[PDB]
Amino acid sequence: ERPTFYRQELNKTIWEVPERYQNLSPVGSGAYGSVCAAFDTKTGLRVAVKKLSRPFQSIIHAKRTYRELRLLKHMKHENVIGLLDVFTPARSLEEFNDVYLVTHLMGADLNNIVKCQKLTDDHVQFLIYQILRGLKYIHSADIIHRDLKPSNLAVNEDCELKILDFGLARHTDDEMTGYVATRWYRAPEIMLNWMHYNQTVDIWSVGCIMAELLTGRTLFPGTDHIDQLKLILRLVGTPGAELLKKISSESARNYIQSLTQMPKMNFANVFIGANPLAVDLLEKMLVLDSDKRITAAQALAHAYFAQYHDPDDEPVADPYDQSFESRDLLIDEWKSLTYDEVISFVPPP
Ligand SMILES: Cc1nnc(-c2ccc(C)c(-c3ccc(C(=O)Nc4cccc(C#N)c4)cc3)c2)o1
Repeated sequence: ERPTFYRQELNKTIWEVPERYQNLSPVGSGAYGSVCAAFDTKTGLRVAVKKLSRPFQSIIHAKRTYRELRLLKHMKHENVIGLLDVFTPARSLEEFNDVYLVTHLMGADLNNIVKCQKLTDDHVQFLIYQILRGLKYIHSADIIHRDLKPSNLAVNEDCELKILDFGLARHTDDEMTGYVATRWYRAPEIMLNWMHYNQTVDIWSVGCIMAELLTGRTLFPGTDHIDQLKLILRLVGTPGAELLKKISSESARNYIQSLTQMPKMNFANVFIGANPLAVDLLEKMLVLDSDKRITAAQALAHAYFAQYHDPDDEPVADPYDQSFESRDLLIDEWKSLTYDEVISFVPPP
């Protein structure tokens, strides 16, 4: 049953959405798509509506649109962005050219929180608990966020948290250059392309975020990739032979070996006054060798979270088939796959 759609121009972009969505108001714009806040009269929810930008413009864009839609349709967890609705005004595959994604409206991110509020140790426990709870879920489906930073973590007035803006495409080189938050939370192996990276890249970002919640300050605010690596090695120590061997990039390996060796610092002397259990956890997250970092499931059982940990309420995700990542398809094939996923969507309760 096709709802009735209505048309409006919001910032020289035409929005064609079902009647249920009212009071559309531009809230953001990028190469990803334009975003509007709206009121969903059907559910009574304040929602964010994203209009994808030229979703089927190239093979790469079509595959990306399919990827984003597949990912959002899968994620069903309190601490992870989920999909309330997806629609298109198209009546057939032949006229299908726009995809609109509907989610909860977020308002505030953790960037806003860290800047404008005093976070007690109890707040840090709760906020980091939820991130790890969501990441246990995401990682259980072999999904890596890759881009966790405070601006990608929405927090409501009750300090309730959702993970959003999954890394879906390489940032440009320019975007990662210089004194920029876009790089400060990245694991060094991914920042410098040391090796085939894994899901603990996300645990590294959690360590950086947790530290910032505790001190109110960026942990590794490098002025460039190399300055940042130096900030990192100063804290955690220069790599040993065992990690060196795992750096498959001969060039990177040769560079790190040029550095004066440095021991890991005392974290109690960096995080002065912090809960000793918070310090212990940071030590387990901020490990250079990604093989040896604590995982999300392991971290949830750490004594730091004794107050919030409930092993019966830390769910894993349904299996997630990402074999499409391996296919080279034509635009029209990606578009048809995307169409199927739009028309098969079932809203949550
Ligand atoms: C991959 C992937 N990971 N997340 C997505 C995704 C998809 C759709 C939406 C709508 C969103 C999304 C959800 C919420 C918001 C949001 O509430 N933005 C915002 C920003 C600033 C102010 C206001 C307000 N009022 C609202 C923006 C975007 C994210 O895709």
